[PDB]
Amino acid sequence: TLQDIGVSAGINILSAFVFFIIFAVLRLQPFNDRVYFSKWYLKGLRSSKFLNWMPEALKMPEPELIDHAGLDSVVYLRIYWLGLKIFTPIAVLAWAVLVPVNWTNNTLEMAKQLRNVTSSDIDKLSVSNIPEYSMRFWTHIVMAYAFTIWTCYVLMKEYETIANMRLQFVASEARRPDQFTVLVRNVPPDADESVSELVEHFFLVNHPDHYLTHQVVCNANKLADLVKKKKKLQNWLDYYQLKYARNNSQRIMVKLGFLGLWGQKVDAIEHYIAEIDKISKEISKEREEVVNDPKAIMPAAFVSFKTRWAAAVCAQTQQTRNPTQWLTEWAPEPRDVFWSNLAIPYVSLTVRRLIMHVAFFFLTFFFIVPIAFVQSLATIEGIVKAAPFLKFIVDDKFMKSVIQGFLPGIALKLFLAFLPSILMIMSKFEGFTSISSLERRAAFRYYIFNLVNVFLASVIAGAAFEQLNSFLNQSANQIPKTIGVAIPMKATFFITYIMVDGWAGVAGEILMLKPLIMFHLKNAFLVKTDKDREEAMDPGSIGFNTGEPRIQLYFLLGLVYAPVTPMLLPFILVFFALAYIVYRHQIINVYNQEYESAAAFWPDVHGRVIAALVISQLLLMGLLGTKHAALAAPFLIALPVLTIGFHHFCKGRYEPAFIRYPLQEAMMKDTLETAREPNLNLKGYLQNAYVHPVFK
Amino acid sequence: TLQDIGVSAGINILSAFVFFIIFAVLRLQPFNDRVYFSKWYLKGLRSSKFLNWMPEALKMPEPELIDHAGLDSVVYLRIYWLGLKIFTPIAVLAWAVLVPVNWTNNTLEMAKQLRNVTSSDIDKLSVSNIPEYSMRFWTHIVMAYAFTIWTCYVLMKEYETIANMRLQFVASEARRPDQFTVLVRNVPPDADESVSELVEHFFLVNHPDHYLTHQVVCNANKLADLVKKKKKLQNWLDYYQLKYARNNSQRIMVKLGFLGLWGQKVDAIEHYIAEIDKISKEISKEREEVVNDPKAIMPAAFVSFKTRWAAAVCAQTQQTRNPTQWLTEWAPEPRDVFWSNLAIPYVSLTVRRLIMHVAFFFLTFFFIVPIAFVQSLATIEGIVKAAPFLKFIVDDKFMKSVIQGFLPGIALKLFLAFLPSILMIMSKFEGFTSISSLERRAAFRYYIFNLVNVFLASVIAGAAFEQLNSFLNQSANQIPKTIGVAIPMKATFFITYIMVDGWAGVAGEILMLKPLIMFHLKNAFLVKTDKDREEAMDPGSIGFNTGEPRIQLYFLLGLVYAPVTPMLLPFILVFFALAYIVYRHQIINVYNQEYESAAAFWPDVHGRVIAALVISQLLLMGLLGTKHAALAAPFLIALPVLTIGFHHFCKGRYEPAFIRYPLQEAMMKDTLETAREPNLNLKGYLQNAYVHPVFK
Repeated sequence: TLQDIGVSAGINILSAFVFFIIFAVLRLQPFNDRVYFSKWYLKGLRSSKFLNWMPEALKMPEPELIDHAGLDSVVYLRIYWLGLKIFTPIAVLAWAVLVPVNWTNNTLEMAKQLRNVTSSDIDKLSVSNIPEYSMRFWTHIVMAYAFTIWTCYVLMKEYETIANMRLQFVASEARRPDQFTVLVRNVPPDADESVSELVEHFFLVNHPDHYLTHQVVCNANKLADLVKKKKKLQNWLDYYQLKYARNNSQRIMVKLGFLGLWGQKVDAIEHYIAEIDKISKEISKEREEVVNDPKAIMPAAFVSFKTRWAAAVCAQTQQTRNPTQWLTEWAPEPRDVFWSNLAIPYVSLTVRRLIMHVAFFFLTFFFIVPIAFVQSLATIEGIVKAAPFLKFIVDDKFMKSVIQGFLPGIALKLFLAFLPSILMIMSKFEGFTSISSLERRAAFRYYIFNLVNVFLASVIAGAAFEQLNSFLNQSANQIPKTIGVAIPMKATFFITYIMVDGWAGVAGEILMLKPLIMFHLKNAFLVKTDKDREEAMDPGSIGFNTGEPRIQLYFLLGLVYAPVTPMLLPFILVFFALAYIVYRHQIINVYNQEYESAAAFWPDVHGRVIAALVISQLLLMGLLGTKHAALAAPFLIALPVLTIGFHHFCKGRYEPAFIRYPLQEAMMKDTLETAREPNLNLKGYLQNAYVHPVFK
Repeated sequence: TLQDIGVSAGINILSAFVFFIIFAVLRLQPFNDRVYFSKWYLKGLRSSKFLNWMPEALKMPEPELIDHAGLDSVVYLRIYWLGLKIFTPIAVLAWAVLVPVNWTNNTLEMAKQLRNVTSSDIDKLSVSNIPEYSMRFWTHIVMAYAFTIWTCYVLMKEYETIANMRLQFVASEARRPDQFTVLVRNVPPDADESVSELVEHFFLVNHPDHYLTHQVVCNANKLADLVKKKKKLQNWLDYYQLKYARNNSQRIMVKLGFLGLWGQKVDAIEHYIAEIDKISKEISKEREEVVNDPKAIMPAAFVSFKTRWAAAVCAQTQQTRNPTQWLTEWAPEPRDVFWSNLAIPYVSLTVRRLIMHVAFFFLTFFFIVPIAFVQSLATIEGIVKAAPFLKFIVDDKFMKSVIQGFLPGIALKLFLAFLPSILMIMSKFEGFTSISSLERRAAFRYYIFNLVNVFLASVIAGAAFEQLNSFLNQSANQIPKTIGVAIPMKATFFITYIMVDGWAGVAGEILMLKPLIMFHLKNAFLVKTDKDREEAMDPGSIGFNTGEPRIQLYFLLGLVYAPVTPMLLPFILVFFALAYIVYRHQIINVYNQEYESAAAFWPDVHGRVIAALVISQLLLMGLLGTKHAALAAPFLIALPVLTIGFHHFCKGRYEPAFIRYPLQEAMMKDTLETAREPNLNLKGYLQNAYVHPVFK
């Protein structure tokens, strides 16, 4: 009810203020400049009331921000702004029109008098309030068309602006050695010639006058694992030496701290010294073997040309008679390629794709179960017909509203908090050879997941657990009506879920608890010997993976509920306006960027918004049609066609700026480079990149 | 009924035998060698019981046929063979299984006793015969899966074989000047530089070391029209001079032979002599003006490179920042480009696309009307409840069956006989700049048209006009059952339609009446002066436009009715086995080929067969579901997913051989050419092509 939303708003605003106060206090501390200003030491420009950080984070213009942080960060900020642009006028129009319309009714009370268990006043501002009638449903349909038109226009304008930004950025970039290089990965085996000889012959004969050099990928996964283990064991050793120096009384370091009660054979500094020497010997032996092994060379290569023109030509064109051989794609940066998945033969790729599709389905089901549970939480208020657990409900009227709002949101947030990592593991199990593609794949998976589970499963479970009494004894001809009327109650639930997750999670994100705590532990109980802890800044990326599917889900909710129940929108607007400021400040100060794709993900964002638009229209059509309307279905079937047509137009006219490289731009860039730097030696600058850093 | 099919079979087999006898008699005549052996004078290898032409037309192997006729002709023959491969085992299995199953029933007679107006025994071998039950519907579903699996396997194998044929053919071709040339058509205007200067600068700077020459298209449509009119008027003049020489008695040649009763001012040889001189003067003046006009040069060009490698690179890659500027596509042959549509600015292209989509919709409706009429023909046998026109029905029992079979087929064939030309006009109104693309677009339009109109409209109209009595007085809950049961009656109609159209039309096609009659009139009443009537051989192409959508419709029917009513199939098999022989003979002897696309249309054929497969499965699902079945819908919803998945696999793995040119093949071809012909002068051989032949 409205009181539930009000108390949840009060508690979450208090939580946000507390978070901001804590953040200000921590930021003023001088021994924390190392953490809250990470992209000032990594960039190398620094060494060492309470809302004032908000207006000043808005001072740096985008022209300077693009050079400061990158392009992906600025395009992410533009997603947050796109939310405001789409939804503020839809919010204004939908409120000022539908709120007068849905309020003016009296017959629902008699309809709710029979056995309905709906709320009192929060559903009054929704479609379910009114019965079937001409003028009002006509206004709803007109509003649906207007909402789609405005959303599509804004998507078109923003998609043009992002295309211009990408094309202007790429053409004035640095000289990263990913512009001259493509990743040829299916090199067919041959008996009398090795991989390197085949790549040399093929790319010297069938692509001549422009081939400079090539590097073949090596399966050094074992060496990388050994190096990682040695590093971790050195961390343990250094921590234990610090422990010994702090308390030089006893060397008791028994390892009884793992499962199975194991950990005998007391494990002082000597054991790690011996283990470090052993692992170093094994590392040296393995490095020698892998350098001197033929089977360690996978069928793939990193071929580099003399001009970006030739590289674009080789990347955009099929290379041989067989479309599953000599596959060429734009090579990622050296600091981008996910080296661990370059050892996957190009059959296990599809095998793993199928396997992890199956895994995703099973995950979807096994998390439907907790969606059912969380909807059986405090939204269970209507179940009181049986009343076998009235004990906690009857304890108080106040906290019952407090539980009613807060607990479902926290339960769902905690339940899905560790899902982004599961999806990242799933994404990099099937192999993508670039952190950028891994992040985009995981974002797509998390979008599918939260769409299905969160939206559909939460709506279905909430209907089945609230209107349960209203169809327990009824017939099969009443189920559709219940499904039609159930949506606004899940609207009042999504109000609290958005409130908690969006507002509180964003405030917590700016507070930056995890990196701060990790830095202090790694600073106190770890090395603390010299100025060589600059590796302790690990602020991570913007986290496209964890952050973009969330805003896509918020787009989906805001579009679905804008005509159906235009009270969801103001909370969405507040979330966008707050997340934009917070994430802009974090882009400016914290948050290094691991990879630079130059806004290559915006096709995915636009496609997801279009899909959310189509879903919104289809549910509106189903709702109105189930609501005993006649002309609703003929009208709301044109919109899922006009939207697909407009998306196809945008695809055809603006997506090429994102998915393929114009040759004229390549030649212009090459000409400018050659004119400015005449004595540049490409081969020297270019041969030693792509060498799988463990080989150094 | 079965008697209707039998009498139609008798009459159509007699018609086919009569056609074949006439064809043999005409072929033995020596003054017709000029027509029945056209691709022996055009190829330049000739100068000057009754079924024996069938086995001998099967003697030439495909390796020699590909060099003889081309590749498109051989791939068309392979479509006819693909029909046999898909449908013979489906026919055998469906008969030997379902015919025992659907025959064994007794309860339909009581069901048909109430008021049903279905036939006696021809629907007994169909789905509608049996009521809802487990084992039989289970067998039908198993057969649906088996049919789809076999069809998909055969499509995959054939699509691989055609890809290999195309790749082997292209890589051993002649030196047509379409391998070195692409068609750049959106050259942006500039004030101080003409089109040719812009093309020179852009393709010399942004695509250098490989640019040879270029030709800009000129808007010489007016000159072409004048030349065509002059040629036609010369034909009239020559005919009238022959008339005067045959009868040198009076020069009366009054032109009273057109509409409006006009044609005074008697019009002897002198008037055409004066008109010919006038049109020649106007032609010369227009040629001078168009050569000396700046506005006659459209923004497009035919740019030609030095190696096929560079041309493939330029054709397969986006050329500039703006994806609607400098569009590059593989240039067609000089004897392929439809010169009349090279004067369309690249905005009117989409405008015309929309306009002719509207025209296609209106044509579809205005031919639904004659579909309703033709179904209100002899299949009207059930309407006798009202009996206001029993006069022709009661005239005889024999001819009533004869009309019952024959007349619907002839009516539908005559009604749609002039539709291919309407669709060709529609296709070339929107502009495609190549006879090949025009033919493929018209074939696609004719597929959509005959699918919608013929299949759906004929089925709906036949249901509404036959089972009319069975739902005139019934309620709205009986309509779905009538729709479910109506299909096999349209099966017995499609039996006769296929019989007439396929068998009789193919026999008539081999008879070659129209070209023969045109040749004799053009030989007798026209020039007959010297050996310069070799232009009188106009055998036309294989007519992909008119012939491929027909077989696509036959695929659709054969797949839809194979599980539903497995009596349609044998007639389809006979049609395929006959059309293959006839069209193979015609490929060998008659039928020059205007354009050589090297089997570039097979993606369209495969896509159409997949669409027909999906339609077959969806109608089976709807039929069984309407037929009071429980587990039918869950099973027949997986097939429209497995088919799309398999089609996507074939797309991804075999379509590149058809839609883009591998660079290694280009370089190999260039190397072989350079090694064999070292002194070749490309510029001389290549600059004068693409000059819009009227300029000569």
